[PDB]
Amino acid sequence: MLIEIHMIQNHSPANLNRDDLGAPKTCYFGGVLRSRISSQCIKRSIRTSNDFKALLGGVRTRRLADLIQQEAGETECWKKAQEILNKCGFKNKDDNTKMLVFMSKDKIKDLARIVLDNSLGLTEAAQQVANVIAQATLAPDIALCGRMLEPNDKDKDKKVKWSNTTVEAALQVAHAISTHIARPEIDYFVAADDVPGEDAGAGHIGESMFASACFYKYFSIDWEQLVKNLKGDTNLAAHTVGAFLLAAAKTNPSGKQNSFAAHNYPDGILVEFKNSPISYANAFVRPVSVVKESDLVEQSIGQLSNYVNDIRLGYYDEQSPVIGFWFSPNNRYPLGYKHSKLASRNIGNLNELVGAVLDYIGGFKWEEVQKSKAY
Amino acid sequence: MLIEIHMIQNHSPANLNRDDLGAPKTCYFGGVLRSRISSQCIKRSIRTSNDFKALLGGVRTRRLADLIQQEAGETECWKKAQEILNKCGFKNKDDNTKMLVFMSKDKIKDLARIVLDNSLGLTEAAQQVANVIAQATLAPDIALCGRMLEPNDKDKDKKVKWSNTTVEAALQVAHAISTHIARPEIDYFVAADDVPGEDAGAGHIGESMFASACFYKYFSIDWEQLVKNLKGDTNLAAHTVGAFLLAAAKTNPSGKQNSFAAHNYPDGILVEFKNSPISYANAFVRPVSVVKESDLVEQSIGQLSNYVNDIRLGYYDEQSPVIGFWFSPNNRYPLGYKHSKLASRNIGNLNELVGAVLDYIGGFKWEEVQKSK
Amino acid sequence: MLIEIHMIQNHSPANLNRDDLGAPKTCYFGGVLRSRISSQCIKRSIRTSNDFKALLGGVRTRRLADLIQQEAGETECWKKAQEILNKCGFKNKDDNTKMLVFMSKDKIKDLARIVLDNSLGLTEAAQQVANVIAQATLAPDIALCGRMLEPNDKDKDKKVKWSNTTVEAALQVAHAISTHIARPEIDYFVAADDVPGEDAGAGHIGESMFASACFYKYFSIDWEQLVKNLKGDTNLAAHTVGAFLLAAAKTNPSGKQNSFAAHNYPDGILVEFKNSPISYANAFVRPVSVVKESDLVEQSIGQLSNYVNDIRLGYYDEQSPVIGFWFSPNNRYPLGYKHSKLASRNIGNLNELVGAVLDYIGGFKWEEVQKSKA
Repeated sequence: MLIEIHMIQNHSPANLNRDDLGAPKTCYFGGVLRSRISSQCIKRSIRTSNDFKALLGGVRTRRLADLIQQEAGETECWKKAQEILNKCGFKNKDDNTKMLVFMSKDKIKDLARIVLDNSLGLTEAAQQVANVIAQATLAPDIALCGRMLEPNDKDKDKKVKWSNTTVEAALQVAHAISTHIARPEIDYFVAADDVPGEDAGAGHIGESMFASACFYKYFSIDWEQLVKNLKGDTNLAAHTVGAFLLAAAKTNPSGKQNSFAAHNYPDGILVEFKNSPISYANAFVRPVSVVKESDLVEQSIGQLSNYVNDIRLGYYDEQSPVIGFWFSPNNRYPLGYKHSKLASRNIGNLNELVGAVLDYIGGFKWEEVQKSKAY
Repeated sequence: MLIEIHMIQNHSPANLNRDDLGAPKTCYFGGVLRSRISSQCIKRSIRTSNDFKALLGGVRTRRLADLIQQEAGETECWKKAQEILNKCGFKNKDDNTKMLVFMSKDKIKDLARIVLDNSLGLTEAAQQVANVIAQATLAPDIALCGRMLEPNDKDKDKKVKWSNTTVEAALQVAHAISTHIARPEIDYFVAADDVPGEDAGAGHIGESMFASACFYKYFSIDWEQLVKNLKGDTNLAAHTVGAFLLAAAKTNPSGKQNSFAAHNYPDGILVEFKNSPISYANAFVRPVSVVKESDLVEQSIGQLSNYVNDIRLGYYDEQSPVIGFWFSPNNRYPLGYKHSKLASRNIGNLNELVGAVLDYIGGFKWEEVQKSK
Repeated sequence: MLIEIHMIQNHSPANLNRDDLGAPKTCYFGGVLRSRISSQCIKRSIRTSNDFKALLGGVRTRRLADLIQQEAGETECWKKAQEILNKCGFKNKDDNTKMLVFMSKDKIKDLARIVLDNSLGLTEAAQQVANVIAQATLAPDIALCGRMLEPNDKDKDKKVKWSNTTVEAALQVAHAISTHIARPEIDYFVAADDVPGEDAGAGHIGESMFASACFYKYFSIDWEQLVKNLKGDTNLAAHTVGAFLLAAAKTNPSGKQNSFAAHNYPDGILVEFKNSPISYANAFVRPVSVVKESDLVEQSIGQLSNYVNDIRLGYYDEQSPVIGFWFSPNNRYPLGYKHSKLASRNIGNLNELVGAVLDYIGGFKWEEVQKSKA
């Protein structure tokens, strides 16, 4: 079973993502220039969100020695921990490791205990550290995003063997493309010096780039793989799915948001359950041209509805029907009026939609999955 | 909890913001052109306003040497202060330090004056100046707009180390976007020679471009972040929030106002407190078209009311009810013609709105927070 | 502090302002078309007015050489003056100077003396002219409308220095916007040749444009900034404020007034003082529609009064009260007709209005301010 989240959301003039030169990210979809928000940016925004705070635990750092020292307390051993990691296969540059390590935060205590003892030697300590690190995949974010870890074989102890360090990713996120011709705008700014002086000019002259676009975002969650990655913790998987839905609905990339407060909520969310992943990005091969008698978001939702109906009637007509839930805020933008039956339900509340998804998944109340907390 | 201010404001034909070409700033929202005011323009108008004057601590200058020069001694500006600033990592070019330095106005300034004037030897005054600059952080405007500063490492000596200079901004300001399609108009002007000492000419002929629009404004002040940035001074943070709320309404951008006076106060302000920021800019993804039986402001407020009601009943109804206050001048424009009590209170005065906002902040009255600074 | 002037004027069918194509100026306010009179036209109408002639101590010119020659006398200093200006930072590549020097003061005799002084070098004479451009520091129109010139860098070698020239004007004038939907109309006219011919007779075919509108104007004078720009002299500032009020009350643009005489006077003037500028243009976001039992002027004034009441009751601060004077000819349109008095006092004649403004602003009177002849 796959959980497919299709989102149509319009943003205020902003620069959520940019490259080295500072311009908003762009893509060429359908032969025309579009506005792009990278999947990594949406993944980080969802991961570092209030709705996903409880299901954290995965830390991706090159400064593992600092964490080991902080957990161990006032016992020094930072240099010896760094050397243990060095023998394990993580060379340092100056003070941090040369490569990032993804690991559960609950095993920092195990690493600190393993480092702190004096009975263990150096090869044994490195082997134990590697064993602990490779087995720390219980965090929900590690389950969703995955992990790969290739230690430096050349700069590693000969008598240190690594177990399997990769975890399958249960979440697939596509780059957020725009539904129309994305035109960029240049903002001419100036920095003013408060001190009058004698120049009577400006502190700095520069060029800022921003763009506003209606974005189509696609998410895919593998329920069986998410359950397997958590070792059968079905309740934790349901909590992860619900909090992921709430986050993806309720948080935005934090890029230049102090000057571009683009905090717009999605105008329509389609949640569909199927055994194969289907992306409705081809609904917007034609860039949406705004007409006077309609609205850009309404036109995008109508095109999406037409493509969804075409896909349902031409690809998913079997003995197994596809059940999908359509969410709009207070049913502001429904699906196409020509069908009015594409979605199984038309929910007007985000919490109700989350509850419906959880109930359909395996039968799950939001309260009884939020109730799993440590205190 | 976040203090967010939504404003509907209609402006007279004016040029509040323009680019290097002189054209009023614009943007494409909803696929259609919109008149735009940059966020930094509103931020500086608030920062350089009379309601924010009591909390204006901070320079953001490239002439720190001139500020330190203000002592009686006049043999420490051109050589001494310039050398110490260069050794701190601030390159010099034409009696200015190239890049801006945001820093507290009075106290860290006279500390840097004391550091620069004799004693403590040489090659170490750069350390003291860097330490005082990187640690000030105590300013309502720095607490709101943030600070971010990396000195150039090529000129600075390797014996000087810089602490954390960046601070996290507690204020988010969105660009003001028109609720309708932009209508940029060209004004044709001439400049007339007073004395006819030659043939019957005119003088200078030019091009003036202006526009009139109804703007939707968005603000967001993080209360916990603002308190943290001010070293836990809750009274100073409350004063900052109240003064910002007053300024966002009572001051306008200071562009071509000598010829385009657009001193129109907003006809609708919506202040709601919430733990997550939501911007009601999608209320105007469909541009507002004026009908004969209404005006632009009322239609914009009605669309905003519809979007706000949709957000409230479509994103959270139980648990937190999202306390929100709606303000119009003498209740001139109600938030929609539907059933009332959509907002917690309807306030017809800006001072009572500030009082209610500060009361919800934790009960600090507007009278006694002015003594914080 | 700030002196705010709001007036409502109904104009007879005319073309007071026009663009390069001949059409009357228009603006899109509130989503609907409006008739517009540009702020610079109002500023010149006030500046070049009979009432504002005792303070016309300013001249904006490019032919400063002609003024220097006239002041000097029969002595020929035109070529020398143009050379001095060219090395001062006013280039001249043809028979026309491309810069509007707005010194405008009475200190042109000083410049003439510099040019005719046959004892100093041309570079230092240019420096003396340059550093006497800046210190005009006089004339009320400089204070109301400032300067910005900063010569050129393609000339004016670095051996010649310059001082600050900006004035930071103390007057803000808004564009006059109609309180209703603009109604642009077309006039059909011909040349009407004198001598008869065999045919009917038609000299030339053309189209003329005009409109009639009720205009709301906005003025704002910063008292402290106006005094600072004049380096004290509160009497001169009071005279300037009074003359500006009188001129704005009785002056109109001279655009096409020979054939479209529209010398109408305001139906009501609201003079109100506070510390921050307030514009009542949003009173007319909804255009004024014609009602059978009413007229355009009275409906416009009623809408203005409603918006002013809403603003006063919506932005009231106890420590800084906002008061104001309402004037209408012999109280033709009462502001507070029903039950209350929105304005502090209703004034029937303009002279007592200007007297109230003067004796509130500094306690001055309209009589003894005229003695400041120079």
